[PDB]
Amino acid sequence: TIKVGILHSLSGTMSISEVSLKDAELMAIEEINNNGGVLGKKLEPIVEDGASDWPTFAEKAKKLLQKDKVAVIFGAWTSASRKAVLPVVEENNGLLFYPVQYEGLESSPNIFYMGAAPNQQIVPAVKWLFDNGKKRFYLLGSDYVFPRTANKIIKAYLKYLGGVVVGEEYTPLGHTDYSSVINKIKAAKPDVVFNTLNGDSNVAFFKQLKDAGIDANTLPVMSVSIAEEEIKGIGPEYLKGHLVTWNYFQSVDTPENKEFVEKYKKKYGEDRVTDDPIEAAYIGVYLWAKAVEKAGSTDVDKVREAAKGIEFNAPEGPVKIDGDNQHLYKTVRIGEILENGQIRELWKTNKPVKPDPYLKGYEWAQGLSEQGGSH
Amino acid sequence: TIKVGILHSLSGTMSISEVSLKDAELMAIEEINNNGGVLGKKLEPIVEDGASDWPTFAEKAKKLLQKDKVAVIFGAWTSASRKAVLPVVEENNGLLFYPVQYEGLESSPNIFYMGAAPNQQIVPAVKWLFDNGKKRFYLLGSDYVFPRTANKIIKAYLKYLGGVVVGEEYTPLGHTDYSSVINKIKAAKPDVVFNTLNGDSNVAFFKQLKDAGIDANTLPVMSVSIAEEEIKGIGPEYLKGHLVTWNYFQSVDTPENKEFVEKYKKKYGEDRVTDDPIEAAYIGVYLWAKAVEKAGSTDVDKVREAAKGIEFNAPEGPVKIDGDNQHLYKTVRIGEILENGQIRELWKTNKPVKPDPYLKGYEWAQGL
Ligand SMILES: [Br-]
Repeated sequence: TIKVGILHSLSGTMSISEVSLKDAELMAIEEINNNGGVLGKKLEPIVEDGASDWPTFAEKAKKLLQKDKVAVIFGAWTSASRKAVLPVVEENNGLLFYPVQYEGLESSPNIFYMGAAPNQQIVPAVKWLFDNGKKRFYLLGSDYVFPRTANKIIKAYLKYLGGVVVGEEYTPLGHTDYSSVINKIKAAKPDVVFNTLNGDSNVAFFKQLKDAGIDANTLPVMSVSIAEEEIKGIGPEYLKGHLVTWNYFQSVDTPENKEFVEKYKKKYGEDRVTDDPIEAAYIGVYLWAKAVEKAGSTDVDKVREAAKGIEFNAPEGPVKIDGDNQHLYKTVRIGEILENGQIRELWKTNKPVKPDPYLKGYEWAQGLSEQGGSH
Repeated sequence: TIKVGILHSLSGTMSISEVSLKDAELMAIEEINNNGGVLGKKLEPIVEDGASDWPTFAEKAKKLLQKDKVAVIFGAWTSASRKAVLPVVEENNGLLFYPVQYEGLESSPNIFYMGAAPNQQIVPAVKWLFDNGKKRFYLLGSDYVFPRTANKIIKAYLKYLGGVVVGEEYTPLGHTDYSSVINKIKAAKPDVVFNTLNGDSNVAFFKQLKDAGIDANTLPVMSVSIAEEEIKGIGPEYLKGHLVTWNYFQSVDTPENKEFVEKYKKKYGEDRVTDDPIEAAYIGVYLWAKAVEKAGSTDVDKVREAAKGIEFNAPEGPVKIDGDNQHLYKTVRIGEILENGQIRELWKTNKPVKPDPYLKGYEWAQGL
């Protein structure tokens, strides 16, 4: 067999988000094994709990690479967990397939990024909001590197467009008391809240937000780290009318997505939903396996070379590994949450967008990463 | 902190059943930590994947006890996984809290059994079926020790009652092709199927059973290893009208269960269900913590002594650790599956039943 690692938060504040990623990866593995496996071998998943603990993510990655001798690790969600795994896969010349939207400003040669780069999510989210009258942003997120960097990007883009930030607050991951933040929002009276909270902190915020008398008609919240899965956990009654930006919705009308959702529901239950992180985790297993097949080997250097330019008929639409940076070409979509927790798409790119993690195509994003070179 | 082990199948054919037990144990741990913890320390869970693989369960139990140095392990489902963990906890003098119904005929001093003993599930299931006109049983289960031992018990009891078995078939865990079994069932024309399939084999069987044109009125299926969680995974449209026997349903009307179901849905989502193994997993964390608090130590020998007789107002009703065998006194309930996957209770005992894993109160069970 060919052993593959699965490294996700199965416990802790992030487990609301990451458990269904392990499910999506195992489904793709089961599908590939039933079709004859890879290089004549079956895939054997080694599942490890990251426990929403970034030191634990690092030690588990070291064990999977050095002890279990996996060929690849599928996992991580928070950029804190990814950046904890980054030195491990780089030092061991391992591979991490990372399925979660994030802040960009990174391009490890040992990470394949299946989630949105900022030009494929956060940046067009701001532009669409601005173009639709939202000028005064209130920034709320969790206190770690992704929301801090995301809000750094958002402020620079808002300065370019002509908008302002009238509030900025951070809470530790797993925080549950949002009355103080909500009271500040009530006083500031912003046009929109841009929400970068991650994990089950979102359960507490959106419940306390509605209980405080605020609904989506009075103050829309645009979220980038929750989707259909978390919406079902929080409760669609607390999210109806609020906004998300992703590359994929369960409601996407493609033949590929129709098959994907039925298969996911057939395996895990008719009540189960799919969303963008779930799609990216499923995509990531298929793309890695396709690179191994093309390379004729699980050797990381050979897999890295073969993965350049590989395409996939993904549920969201056509995707492709960008050889420049090991990110994915993805379609951008913005939608509003429906009463049943599904997304009604309001806007999208007419084609997949090339990933641009360092925002090289955005003239206003010059000194954001502070890193030298051509990136 | 006090490290505790969680050892369940988070991958493989058993994960349909066991992942929610990890959710239940983690919720109880969080509740206990928010009430000041245990002996002044918070509980730190170490979650390990058993991978529906009994050799993996044994190795993970060894790591949890020897390297992580946990004070207890909550986990296992299949009697194959429990019996692979059994020698590890005995050799290391560890403790396993095991929350799943099983065949009995076992009483490890290093295992606390929160799921039903056979006198608390399988045995009354047969008697109620027999007393309601089912005389010709067709037995179908997964090919390992629990369904084989359970069917041995069922055959002994049916011979005592005056019933007969007109069929008995086993499929390996994870089996998905039930056309042959269903064809044999169609030819045997049994009164009832007694289902001991475990894991996502149940998904394929019940779907193919309905698509073969067999409804619950024409042929009721009594199951002992699936409940509300698996019913939602399979789809209630295939289970509507079929039967189960447990000690708990989500629909149980007690004040404690109203609180339990509300808290479970509040943490994990309003669509999530509870069932008997989920309750037992939640029960086991609280009962272990109470034994530690009473003993004033996590030392296994002291915890074992303090646990004798400890009560708990469980969502299902009053329970208690039987000092004779470290099993739980539990109420017996039989119910039918509704259109929404919930259970309508048809019958129950008026009081919790003392656990009797060796069936010493049944003279027909002498030679097992
Ligand atoms: Br899990």
